[PDB]
Parts: sequence; structure tokens; C-alpha cells
Amino acid sequence: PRRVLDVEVYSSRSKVYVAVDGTTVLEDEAREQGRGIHVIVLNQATGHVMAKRVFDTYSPHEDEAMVLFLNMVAPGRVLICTVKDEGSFHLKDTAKALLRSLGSQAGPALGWRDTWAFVGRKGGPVFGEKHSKSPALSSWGDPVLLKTDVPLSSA
Ligand SMILES: CC(=O)N[C@H]1[C@@H](Oc2ccc([N+](=O)[O-])cc2)O[C@H](CO)[C@@H](O)[C@@H]1O
Repeated sequence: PRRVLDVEVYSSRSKVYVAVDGTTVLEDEAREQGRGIHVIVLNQATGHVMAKRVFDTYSPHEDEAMVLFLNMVAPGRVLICTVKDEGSFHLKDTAKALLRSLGSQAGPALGWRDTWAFVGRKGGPVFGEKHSKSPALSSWGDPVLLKTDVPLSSA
């Protein structure tokens, strides 16, 4: 609304979405597309979407692309991450260390078919995070819907 953004972030086996101030900026419910970690970067004064990516970190090399991308994001941006299906198999140590450095608690621990939603300032702090661990190899984490108020910059 004013000096705040209302952000909603959904992570699940079959669907991700992100809404900012009641507007859907990401929605992917397609079968067999969009696996991995979805990353949205917002301008920290307006909430406008600066970048939207998906890294299929179930597959090799995509976490390296994610690291290169995230390292170019400015510290003040709002960073949103959400998993569709599976984002951990090839989320390797450099990517996990990068998520840890953002203050993410669940990202560095992401496991097989876990669901994960994250909203934070690139240079810290984290504003909201949710995580559900998959209970079995044949299962997924529970869908998570994170609703977070994000402060906006001004002056
Ligand atoms: C057909 C299917 O259901 N494929 C799915 C399966 O792929 C695999 C393939 C092999 C193994 N295995 O035997 O270790 C596990 C998951 O899981 C992936 C991660 O959730 C999905 O992206 C694929 O869409």
C-alpha cells in the first residue's frame, strides 16, 4: 500500500505464484514446466518487478547460473524465491552458501521435494520464510503460502 508491499508467495509440487499488492506477478501451474527455484527481484521503493527467472536446480549447472545471477542483484533489492516440484538435487554448496549469506534459514538446508518460500532484502534482513520438508521420497513438502509485509524505501 503506502511504505509497505503486501507480498504473497506460494511453493508446491505443482504450482508457484507470487503476488505483490494484490497483483499476480508470477503464476506457473503448468505440468512438466517451470521446475526448480523461481526468483523474482523487486525495486525496493516501488515494488516493480526488475527480474524474473527460473533455475531448474533439479538439473546440473542451474545453481551456478543462479549464483551468477544473484551476485549481480543490488543489495537493496527485494528478493523472492519459491520452489516448484524439486529444487535441491543440484543445489550445491556455493549456492547454499549464497542463500545462507542472505539470511535464509531453509534455503541452505533445502532437501528433496521440499517446498520453500522466501522474501528478503538482498543485503539482509529476511522478511519472511516458510519451508516444508518432504516426508518421504515419493512425497512432496506441504504447499506453503507465505504472506509478508515488506518495507519500502523512500526519501
Ligand atoms: C516420471 C516422473 O515422475 N518424473 C519426476 C521424478 O523424476 C525422478 C526420476 C528418477 C527418480 N529416481 O528413481 O531417483 C526420482 C525422480 O521426480 C522429479 C522431481 O520431483 C520430477 O521433476 C519428475 O517429473
